[PDB]
Amino acid sequence: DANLYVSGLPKTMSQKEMEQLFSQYGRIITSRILLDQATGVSRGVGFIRFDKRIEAEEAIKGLNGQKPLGAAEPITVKFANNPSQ
Repeated sequence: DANLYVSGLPKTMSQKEMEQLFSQYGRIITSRILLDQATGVSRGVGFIRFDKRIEAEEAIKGLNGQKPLGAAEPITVKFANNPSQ
């Protein structure tokens, strides 16, 4: 599977806003930003499932930003270990 896990996103991170950012890297399959504050929890992260793992790898490099000790403010699009993989 070629899923993605970009955490440390701003509140302006929209689901489709994340789909156009990774869509330009390669036709994405299913994308969405995990961040809720009413019926779940405020995640702030955003996953991205590319069709091929090479599309999520080459992109994870052209998008990933950085993450200091307080990893949470900056961006970090790293493969999602996925708790069900």
